[PDB]
Amino acid sequence: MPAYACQRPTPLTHHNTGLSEALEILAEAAGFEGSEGRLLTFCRAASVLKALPSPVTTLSQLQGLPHFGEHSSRVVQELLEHGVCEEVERVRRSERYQTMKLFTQIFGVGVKTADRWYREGLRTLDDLREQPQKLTQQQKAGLQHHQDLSTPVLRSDVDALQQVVEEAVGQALPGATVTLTGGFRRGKLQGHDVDFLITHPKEGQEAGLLPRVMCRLQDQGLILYHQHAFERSFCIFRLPQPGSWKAVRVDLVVAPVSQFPFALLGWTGSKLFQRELRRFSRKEKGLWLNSHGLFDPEQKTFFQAASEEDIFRHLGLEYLPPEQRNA
DNA sequence: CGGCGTACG
DNA sequence: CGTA
DNA sequence: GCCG
Ligand SMILES: Nc1ncnc2c1ncn2[C@H]1C[C@H](O)[C@@H](COP(=O)(O)NP(=O)(O)OP(=O)(O)O)O1
Ligand SMILES: [Cl-]
Ligand SMILES: [Cl-]
Ligand SMILES: [Mg+2]
Ligand SMILES: [Mg+2]
Ligand code: NA
Repeated sequence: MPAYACQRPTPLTHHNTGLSEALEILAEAAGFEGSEGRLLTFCRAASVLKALPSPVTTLSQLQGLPHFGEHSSRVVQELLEHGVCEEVERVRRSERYQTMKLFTQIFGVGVKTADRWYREGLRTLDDLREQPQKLTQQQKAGLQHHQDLSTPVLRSDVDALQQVVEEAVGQALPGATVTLTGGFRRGKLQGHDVDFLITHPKEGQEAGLLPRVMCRLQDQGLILYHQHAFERSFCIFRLPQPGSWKAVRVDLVVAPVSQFPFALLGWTGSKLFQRELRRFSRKEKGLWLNSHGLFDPEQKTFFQAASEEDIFRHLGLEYLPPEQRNA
């Protein structure tokens, strides 16, 4: 088992679901406390189990696995022995965990805002609604739409949204294309949002595109919320439903075609897969990776890529299709 | 011990 | 600060 | 919390 998640296939469904979910509770709780190092270790240990070919049944099967030391091994041991890990269950029922989870789930609220509200004594969404002077416009929209945004987006919803986006994109710039990214491209059947990447085959023609797209979607009455020159848009869309509609989060990103492979790779995720890939690039290969390119800081040159396959090759990694990037 | 991804709105 |  |  290699030490970086980008060195191994990770399928969406696997053989250690309960164990990985427990470790991910501890990771999440570490994040709520600002302990990014412990969050990473617990996330990485969970991802190792996702990559295994069969269930862990005995503690000895953790020997030699990367990111399993005393703490993660004890969590697994308790689950194998008793079906429950007391530390995990204490986190789950804690007022701190439940409230930080509730607040950070709001669009416009991160850990730092949630923690301040927590320290001020706030505990429920209605506590927040009562004191709207303390809310940004973004947070007001996130709170108004919270119930709909808590409902999974279905793969069956995505095709209708993509057609609507393509219509607006085609008027804004004929020839421009829309690619489905994020978790749906990794094979997820549900999501928290829909992520789309937009480009044009003629380098430079995509400049200034996203404002043109957004004002056309707004004119069609489809935009319940957006922040408005820009290249990323974090929107709330009106999605038709039988006899009604529901609010859905949609992310739009524009990239020039020269950067499209890097943007596709970055926006297809998973989040941990990309952090691990960028960590691998820099620490193992001395190259700096982001959603725009891959930089050699010694030659001061950028690596041209025409495909995701090119990028894996330039990093010395076996290619992984999106379905195997579910770290 | 230092390091832990890297951007844009 | 928020967001991907 | 774990790796190197
Ligand atoms: N902090 C981060 N660092 C690096 N890449 C990140 C990132 N956050 C997101 N990405 C990249 C990788 C992510 O896969 C992609 C989309 O971000 P989401 O839409 O927040 N997450 P997904 O679509 O995977 O699942 P779902 O929406 O169902 O929760 O952007
Ligand atoms: Cl930490
Ligand atoms: Cl980036
Ligand atoms: Mg998504
Ligand atoms: Mg998104
Ligand atoms: Na949030």
